[PDB]
Amino acid sequence: TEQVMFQPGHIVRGIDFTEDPLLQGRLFSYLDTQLNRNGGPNFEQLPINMPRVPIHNNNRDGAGQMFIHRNKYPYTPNTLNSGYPRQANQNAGRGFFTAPGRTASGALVREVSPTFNDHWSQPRLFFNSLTPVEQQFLVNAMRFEISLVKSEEVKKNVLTQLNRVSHDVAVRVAAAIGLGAPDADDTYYHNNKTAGVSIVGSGPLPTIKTLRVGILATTSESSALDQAAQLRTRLEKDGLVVTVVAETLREGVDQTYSTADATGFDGVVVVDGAAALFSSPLFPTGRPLQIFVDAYRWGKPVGVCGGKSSEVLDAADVPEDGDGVYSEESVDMFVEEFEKGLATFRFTDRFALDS
Amino acid sequence: SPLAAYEVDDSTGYLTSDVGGPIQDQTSLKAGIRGPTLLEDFMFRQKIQHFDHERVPERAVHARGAGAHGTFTSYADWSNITAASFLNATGKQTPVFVRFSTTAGSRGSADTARDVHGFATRFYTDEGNFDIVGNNIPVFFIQDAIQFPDLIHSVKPRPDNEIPQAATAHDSAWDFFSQQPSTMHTLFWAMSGHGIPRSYRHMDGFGVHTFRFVKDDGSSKLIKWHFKSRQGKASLVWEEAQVLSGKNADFHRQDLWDAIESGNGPEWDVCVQIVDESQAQAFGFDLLDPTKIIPEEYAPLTKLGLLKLDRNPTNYFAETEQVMFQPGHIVRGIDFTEDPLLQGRLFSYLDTQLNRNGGPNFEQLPINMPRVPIHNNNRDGAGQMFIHRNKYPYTPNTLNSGYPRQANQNAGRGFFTAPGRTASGALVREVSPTFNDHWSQPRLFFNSLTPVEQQFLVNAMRFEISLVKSEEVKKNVLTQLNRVSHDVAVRVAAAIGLGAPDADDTYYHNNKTAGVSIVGSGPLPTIKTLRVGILATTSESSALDQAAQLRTRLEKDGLVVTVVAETLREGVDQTYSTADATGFDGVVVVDGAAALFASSPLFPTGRPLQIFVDAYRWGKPVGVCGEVLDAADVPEDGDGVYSEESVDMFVEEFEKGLATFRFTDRFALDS
Amino acid sequence: PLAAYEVDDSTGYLTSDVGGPIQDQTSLKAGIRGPTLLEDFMFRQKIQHFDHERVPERAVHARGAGAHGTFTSYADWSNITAASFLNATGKQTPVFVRFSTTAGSRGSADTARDVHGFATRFYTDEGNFDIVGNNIPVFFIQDAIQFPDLIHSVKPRPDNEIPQAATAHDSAWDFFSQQPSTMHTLFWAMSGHGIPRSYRHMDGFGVHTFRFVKDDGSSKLIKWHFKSRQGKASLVWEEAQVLSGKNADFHRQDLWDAIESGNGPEWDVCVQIVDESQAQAFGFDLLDPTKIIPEEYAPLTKLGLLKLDRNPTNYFAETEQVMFQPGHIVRGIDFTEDPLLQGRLFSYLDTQLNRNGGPNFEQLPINMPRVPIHNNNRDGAGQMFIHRNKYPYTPNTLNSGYPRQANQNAGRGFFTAPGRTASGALVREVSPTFNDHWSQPRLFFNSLTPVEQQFLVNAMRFEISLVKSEEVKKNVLTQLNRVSHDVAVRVAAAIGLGAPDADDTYYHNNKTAGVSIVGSGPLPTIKTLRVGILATTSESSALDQAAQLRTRLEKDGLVVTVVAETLREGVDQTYSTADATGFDGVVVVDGAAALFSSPLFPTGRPLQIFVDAYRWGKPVGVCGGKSSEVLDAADVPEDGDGVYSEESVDMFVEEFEKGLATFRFTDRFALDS
Ligand code: HDD
Ligand code: HDD
Ligand SMILES: [Ca+2]
Ligand SMILES: [Ca+2]
Ligand SMILES: [Ca+2]
Ligand SMILES: [Ca+2]
Ligand SMILES: [Ca+2]
Ligand SMILES: [Ca+2]
Repeated sequence: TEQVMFQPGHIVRGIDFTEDPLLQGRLFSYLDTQLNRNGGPNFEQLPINMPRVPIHNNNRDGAGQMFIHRNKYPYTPNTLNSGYPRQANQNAGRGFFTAPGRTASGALVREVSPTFNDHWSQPRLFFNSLTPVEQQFLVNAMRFEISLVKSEEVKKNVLTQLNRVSHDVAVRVAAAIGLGAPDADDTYYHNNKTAGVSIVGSGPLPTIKTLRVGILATTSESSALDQAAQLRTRLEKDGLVVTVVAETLREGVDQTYSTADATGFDGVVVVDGAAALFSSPLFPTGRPLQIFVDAYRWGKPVGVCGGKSSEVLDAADVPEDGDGVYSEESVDMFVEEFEKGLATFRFTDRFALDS
Repeated sequence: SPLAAYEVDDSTGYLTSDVGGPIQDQTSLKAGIRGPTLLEDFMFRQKIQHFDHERVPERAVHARGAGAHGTFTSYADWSNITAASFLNATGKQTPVFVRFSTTAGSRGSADTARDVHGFATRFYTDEGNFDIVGNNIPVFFIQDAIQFPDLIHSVKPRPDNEIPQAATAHDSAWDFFSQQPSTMHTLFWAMSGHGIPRSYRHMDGFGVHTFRFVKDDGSSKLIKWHFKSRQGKASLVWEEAQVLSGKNADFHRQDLWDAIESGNGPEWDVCVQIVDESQAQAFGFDLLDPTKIIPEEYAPLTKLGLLKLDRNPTNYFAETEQVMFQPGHIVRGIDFTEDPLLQGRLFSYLDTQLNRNGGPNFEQLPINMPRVPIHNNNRDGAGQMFIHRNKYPYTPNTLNSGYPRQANQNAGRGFFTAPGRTASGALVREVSPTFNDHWSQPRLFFNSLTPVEQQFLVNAMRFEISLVKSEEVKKNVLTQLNRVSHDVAVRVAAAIGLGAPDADDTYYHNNKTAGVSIVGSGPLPTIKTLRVGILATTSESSALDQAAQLRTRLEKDGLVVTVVAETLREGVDQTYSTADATGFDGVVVVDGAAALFASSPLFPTGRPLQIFVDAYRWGKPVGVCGEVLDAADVPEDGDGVYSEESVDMFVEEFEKGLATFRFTDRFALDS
Repeated sequence: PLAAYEVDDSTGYLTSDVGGPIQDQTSLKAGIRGPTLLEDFMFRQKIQHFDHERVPERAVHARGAGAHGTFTSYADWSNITAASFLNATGKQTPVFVRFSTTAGSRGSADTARDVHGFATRFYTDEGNFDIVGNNIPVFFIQDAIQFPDLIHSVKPRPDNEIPQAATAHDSAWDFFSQQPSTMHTLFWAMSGHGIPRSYRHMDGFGVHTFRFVKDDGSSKLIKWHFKSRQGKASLVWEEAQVLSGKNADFHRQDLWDAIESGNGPEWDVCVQIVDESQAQAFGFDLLDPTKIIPEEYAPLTKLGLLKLDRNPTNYFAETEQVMFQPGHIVRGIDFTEDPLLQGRLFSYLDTQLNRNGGPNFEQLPINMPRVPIHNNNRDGAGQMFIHRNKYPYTPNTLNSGYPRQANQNAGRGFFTAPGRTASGALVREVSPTFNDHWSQPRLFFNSLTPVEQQFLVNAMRFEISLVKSEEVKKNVLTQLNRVSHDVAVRVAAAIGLGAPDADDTYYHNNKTAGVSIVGSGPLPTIKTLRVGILATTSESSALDQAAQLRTRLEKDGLVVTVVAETLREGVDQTYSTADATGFDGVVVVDGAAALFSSPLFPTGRPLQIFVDAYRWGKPVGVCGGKSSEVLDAADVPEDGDGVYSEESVDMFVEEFEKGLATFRFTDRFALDS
């Protein structure tokens, strides 16, 4: 991993570049920068960088040279090595070749093409294509970052640009930073949308295998560990990664509350045998409940398995009828419902919207 | 062998990038047929980036040198004197790589500079790589490694103008020698024919330092390494070496390359002098002092095994340029001594490879790899070529079951420090008083040379010191030379028009030692590979006839024969224009060519005669086969001058001349 | 000039690099005969430094030497270029120049046969401007992508790394014969231009066509020619070979000494100027770096004077570390679409990463500009600057928009010539306008004198006779034959092959001025030329004669060496260290006639110095009146051109100095019939 040295210049017959001026300059950078990383010119000889076919060329020497070349006439044209290696091109040896229809014409210029000039219509196309809660998240990310910018001039300049994409975005961001948005400039505004760029609107996940389920349990109650064990069996059958959490480790418990956090799980289930937990020298005050509350606040499916849910759900201020909130006595029924919630992935109804 | 696995064959196939994509590399990609080159031309940039980065720093010393592969074969099971595995059975073979070199010149400097020469040998043993990084001279200039940059700055070019290349013939070098009297012993060696050996194959190798051989029972003895040439000892003469430097800067590397290709790979007996620990100061000097030899009269040589070089490298850069020797590459059964020069070398050779390689994984280069598995917790670093499977690379561990396990005297055939070694006393930056005699051994050496050999050494000093500008440095030089020998100080002073200081007999003596003289070492034990230049003409069918008959008689005896004429044709190897006496160990004129020795657009005026005269002047066997001796002012009754009409009689005499190698009666001596 | 970076060590106690006073002569040991301690930081810092002194040699032109100087403009050149260093009569700009061979490594000999570098940095008031040129005005190849092929072929064979600093081997001649573009440069390299007498006696050429660009945007096509004020002069091959052994440092020593003696070398910096419309008007393509513009079509314009007059203080820091780039360009100059130049622009920025080990190589003193730097380049290994601006991005408001963009209309920016265009397909194809590889090599050959043509034939005979492959030798003859049938026959004769039948497609009888060395007339100055006076200590009168001659010769700025058997007052060198390659002329004092055996020098040495000097074409003579003993022993005719015999010291010197200006007496060399 550390030594792999990628290059867009690693191209093969059948593919070619275009005159995108960002691409064009990348071709230079990635060959040059490996000299810095490797400290020498033979970086293509590192195992991870070697090809899976023979190499025939007249590159020689350099620090770290791992090959012993037999050909003592490494120049072209030669007769003393019978003209080998042979030149490869479109018509011989499956050579790389530049697409032969490509041309250039005109002055040699350090000028930007005016065809590149619209910087704002596509940002607006993207923004239009997000769902309402998704738009809020994006606005909230800009509110977070721009609020940390100390320069009032920079913040003003940021609103001028945002406003060219969307007046509404500029207004909503402006609100968090106590500035006024500039007046609407509609040159690049439009209502068009495009498919396939929204995350929130891309539907339930097509698989839940590998998703993480934290089962919050206790060692106080033999019944809580038995519930956790039955739940584990039923959930592992479906390829979910189960972590049972309790105050201390023992057979069948994976993690202590001291080390557990909601960020470690895609869904959180409390076994009702553990209801009393929801102070110890064994974990920070309020840790078990905090894991559940965090999971709920962040949009994750959450539930209580065993039949008695109101004590846990009330302590967490989580409504029993909420979408992505589950309560069943039946392990089988619980898992069926909960797995739908894992595919939904995020319950976006739990997030406030600008009015 | 790690080397075979890394060989790359390019005798067939289409050109590819370094990642296997077929490409071309002859024309840049351009915007139009007369347009500017495009940045998107990855074929151009990958090829030119490689070229731009081909060079690595040359070695800080011994930058000029050449290498070969071979084998070392043990003569015996040496368990009685060392635990070393490569020496533990009669007939045991270990692959070797040797690099020979000069010391001061940069990597493109001439082979035939006057200098100390390196002789570095790696044994790829079955218990790890073992290097003996030696020189052709058994003693070194300085007594403490911390002084190495002082010595080297002083002999390398002056740092304002970088003049002169590959030469001690300048003020700074003689200033250092004259201020630092430890230098005298090596200076005397370097000013003798040992400074200008005939080839890498005609010199010995020495470890220089006292080392230890350590047995499995923990006991130790003190040793010196001496690699003894089976080709014999031979030198150039200085005027010849100077011309050779210009005519063929590659003379020694070519000589070695050719000897191997012709099935005449050079051989050395690897030997040691072995003495007891109790004898560290028994011989009148301290065995920790790298400026002293053990005279062979006090400790004879034991022959351990045969070193033979018999395969040239495939890629000089990959193998010769990249080989990274270290005296730290040591194996169980060998230990260090407290020689302060050796002690500091241990640090320098591990560090300097970082400069050369540009990263820490230099031991992974094929030429540096061992021939046994590597098990350790060294990780990462630029240019990491391994993928380690052990994800717990720390000791002590349980998560990898405690592997790799520690090796030591009693486990895993570990290296161990000789357990009889101790240290005692204050922590000091002081020189031992036992190191103080800087002059008796230089005198011993000088006493052991033949009279004309002594004359050559005097003349080398006369040559160099006459090029020192500073009158003060020259006077300081004579002061030191005088402490070795009043006669040397007098004779050198005569050349520079200064007066030698009065005799100071503190360190004068008349003792001699065997095995250090080149001239005195007798005729060469073999003449195979030696070079005979036959000077012929195309203007005579007789001349090319006589040449061809000689060629048959000389070639079946293993000699390398070059027939020289005005222009090339069948049977002619070299034109007069490219020929020079430095190219031959003996020169023969066929009498059918006599008119050439009396102008041509095909070679410089007087070239044929000059070859013959130079060869004579430089002491080589010379002869006419069939006025040539008159034209050359060469006495027909001179030793090593041959004149016969019989082809077989000429060759028999001439080949005795080749064994004698140099006819030293042709050189004037001081009265 | 770089005074600000100098470190003086003429006084003081030894310190570490962090200024702690220390010693550095004895290691710290556990006991007087004990092992060395790891805690000895004095030892480790000194040895670590030494262990890391070396840097990679340049990939080409590794062997070279440099000096500082000044360029002075002769006019305000505003009417043809916006270049600031050229904008006023007498305007001065500091320079640094490095001269070099091309193929050999560090330590190889100065007097190898090779193309030579002549790289000049102008530290101008609008940025560093480098002209990275050679002593030969044409290059071997037509596209930069071929450079590694050319260089691999001429450098040592990569199995054994033989031979050093030489094109005399199979691979080089294989390449030349398979790549016929190489013919023009090859003919230059095989002439005396491959073995110049010194860096001061050769010219410098930019090789490529460049552009001069006026402030109004208009451009003209130019070629740079730096014309030596010392004259042109070469060695003879046989002399070059001996000198390579006797003094590998000959060119660097010559330059160093000329500067120290107040004889710093000079060149007129010139250009040929032509219109954009004349790119294909001269019967070849100006984008083709294998072609010259004959001076009969475009005369030289003298822009200013380049004089080198100060030697470096530290060779490594200054000469070894100087990192030239043709991308060091200034407003008023632009590139052309020469495909060899085009690729160079990439190579010289990249290769300094290898040499320097990191990206801040422009910070080394020798590479720094003499104006302020304002940019957003940051960090990198060895960063010496402490940048104040904490907003190094454009566009910014937080640093008020600085640094400001510079361009044609603001801030005296560099700008690409605005009349330049490109058209057509993206192609890896060679222009057919580049296809004539042979007519200009013939033009060059035709322009040499007869003995000069012989010398070039003899260089080829020498090198090609060392090529082992009979297929390569035949292919070589094929190519030489396309330039000249006569060249091919004469070369063939030495290698015992037959030349192929004449192929007259490219044959012609045109000549051009200014390329011949032999034909360039006597040297305009003899200052710095070397005269060896061969004398003896046997006769106090020979020393007297030598002293008199010295006084008379030194008065005219010649460097005089008196040689005798042994050193004493008045004697500079002994016979043992003397050689004819050390002198431009040789005089024997007639009191020393007897020397023409000793333990003090090799047999025949005094005579050999004289005979060598004669056979290599140098002025030689005997001063005093008794000359026949010496001249007869040397087989030198008393009536020979360049052979002097006079009793009168004054008269001897007058005649001898005319001979030093003639420099070489070419009538001593045999010619093919
Ligand atoms: C403390 C510094 C120091 C000292 C005192 C010595 N050397 Fe050393 N030597 C080096 C520091 C060094 C080095 C800088 O580390 C080199 C440069 C390249 C390398 O691998 O190590 C080296 C290279 C080197 C080579 C070249 C190996 C090769 O061919 O690649 C030989 C033969 C020697 N040395 C031999 C000796 C001998 C016989 C010494 C005295 C007994 C000696 N050196 C003292
Ligand atoms: C595309 C590769 C390439 C090509 C086609 C050339 N060169 Fe170059 N040259 C280099 C790649 C290079 C280099 C590898 O980048 C060097 C090595 C060290 C350096 O700084 O640049 C260099 C060094 C170098 C030096 C040494 C500068 C110094 O003293 O430090 C000179 C004088 C030249 N070159 C001159 C030329 C001329 C007159 C050329 C043809 C017109 C030429 N080069 C073509
Ligand atoms: Ca000096
Ligand atoms: Ca000798
Ligand atoms: Ca590095
Ligand atoms: Ca070759
Ligand atoms: Ca000439
Ligand atoms: Ca521009």
